[PDB]
Amino acid sequence: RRCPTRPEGQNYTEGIAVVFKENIAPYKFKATMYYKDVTVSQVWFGHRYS
Amino acid sequence: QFMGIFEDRAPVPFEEVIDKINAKGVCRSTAKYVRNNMETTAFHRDDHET
Repeated sequence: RRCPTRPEGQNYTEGIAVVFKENIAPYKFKATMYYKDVTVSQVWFGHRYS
Repeated sequence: QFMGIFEDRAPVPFEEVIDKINAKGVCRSTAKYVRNNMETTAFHRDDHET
């Protein structure tokens, strides 16, 4: 009987790759906060205590 | 009408945690503590210490 031989075989293209995934990290940068704590305190001065 | 409600959290001193709360199970009715670089005292119901 005429039986088949080995299959053709996969043809592979050698190369280089870079794999990117979805970006989930927030964009980060340096900021500066300028503000003023304004604290106004009302004190009642008793006989022996405040 | 309420014109203002000053709510604060004062610490219980060491000499009150051990001598009053841990020993007798009671707590003083006066809160004497340091806030905003000042000795401040509060009396419950504006009454005597109990």
